[PDB]
Parts: sequence; structure tokens; C-alpha cells
Amino acid sequence: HWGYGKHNGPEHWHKDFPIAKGERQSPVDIDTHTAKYDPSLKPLSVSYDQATSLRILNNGHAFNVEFDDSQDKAVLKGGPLDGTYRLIQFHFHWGSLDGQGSEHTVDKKKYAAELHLVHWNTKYGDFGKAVQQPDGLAVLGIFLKVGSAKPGLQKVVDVLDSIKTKGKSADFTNFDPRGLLPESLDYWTYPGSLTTPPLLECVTWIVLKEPISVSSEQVLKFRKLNFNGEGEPEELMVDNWRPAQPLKNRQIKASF
Ligand SMILES: [Zn+2]
Repeated sequence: HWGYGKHNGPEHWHKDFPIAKGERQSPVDIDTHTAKYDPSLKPLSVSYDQATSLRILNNGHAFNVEFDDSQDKAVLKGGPLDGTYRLIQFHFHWGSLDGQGSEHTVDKKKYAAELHLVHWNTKYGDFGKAVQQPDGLAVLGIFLKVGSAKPGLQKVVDVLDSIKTKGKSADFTNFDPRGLLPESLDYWTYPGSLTTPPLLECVTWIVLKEPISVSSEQVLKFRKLNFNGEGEPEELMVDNWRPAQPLKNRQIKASF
């Protein structure tokens, strides 16, 4: 099946998912001189005080922290959005080296990792219906650079031991996503898609301008994960990032 190796990598996805070559594929390079300041764009509204995390699972191409989205407990509104988007899960993309790992790039600069906070439009009723709509999801993208430790990230770092191989899951309650946000909510936004199959073009991307920094040792633990299931030959979960896709006349707007 699809993965990130030379034989099942991003360059191959189009065979099973032709939308891979679509008009609004993600990620993209953010050209900062070409992005347009849009003054009509409202400030992002992140209300995560009532977030309920449930669990963490190694799905074979990352590890997701899942939240209870049966009520409007953790939501995103404002910015370029219309309505309420409920937080469903967050996951990262990282590299084998600190010089790569993010999906989105800024003026072609790659970061060590990229965090994606996935949200779905509540007028569609469920995540599965939302992925079939043009304004179905909203993904908050946050870049990670290696520097000082991120306190709020350590609880995640500590449980990875437990979900080492594909298919493993662990209880992961009372985790507050607020500890993963930078100070500034300035962002860039554009219409795009999921970055892993099915690559559905249902995403409004909100990429934060300010990176969060994490320590070399925190990123090191992400690289100890496996793409393989237990009792299989070990394959380090590294470089689970899709390269930049053509912008194709979409316009990137800036809130600043
Ligand atoms: Zn992602």
C-alpha cells in the first residue's frame, strides 16, 4: 500500500489516487513576497479550554492524538472560515534530519517538523461527510524548529514508547493542545487538500507564521517510531512528509 518509501512513496500515489495530480493539492511552498495581505480576514478564534483528548495511536504513517468531537468542546472559528470546526485529531510530519520534515515550506525553507490540528465543519454532521465537501475541513499548520524544549509537548514524547509499532494505541486523556500554540496567531491561508491519501480537496489551510521550537531530544523520540507492525522487520518512521505541490494559480492570502 501507499507509504513513504521509494517503491510506494508520494511519486506513486497518483496511480491509486488520481486526484494526486489535482488543481488544489497540498502542501505548497509559501512565497512570502507574493502572498497577498487581506485586510478583510478576521483573527483566528481558537477555543480549546474544553478539549477532551482520548487516545494516541500509531496508524502506520504517523501517530494521532484523538479527541472527543461529539460536542463543540474544542473549536476553531474566524480567520477565513465560516462556521464552527471541531477538533478531531492532531498529528505531525517529521524528517530523518533536522534540515527537513515539514510539508509546507516558507520561501523554500523546510522546518524540522510540521504539526497539523484537524478540524471538521459541524454543518456536515460527521467527519466522513465533511471530507466530501469543498469547505469540509480546516487544518491549522504549525512549524517546529529545533531549539529549546517545548514543555507542552513532553507528555506526548513520553508515551511514544507505548505505541511503537503500527496498530498500537494508548489511553491519552487530559492532554491540553493549548500548550502547542505559538504566541502569535498570524497566518497564511489557501484552499488545498489532505496531504495523505485519499488526498481529498476539502481543506482550508491555516498555516501559522510563527514556529514553535522543540529540543533535539524531543524530535529524536519521534524518530524511534516504526512504520511496521509488531514482529515485522523494523522500519523507522522518518520522512513521512509529502513534497510541495504546484500552486496552480491559487492565491495565498496573509492575515498580516
Ligand atoms: Zn498532516
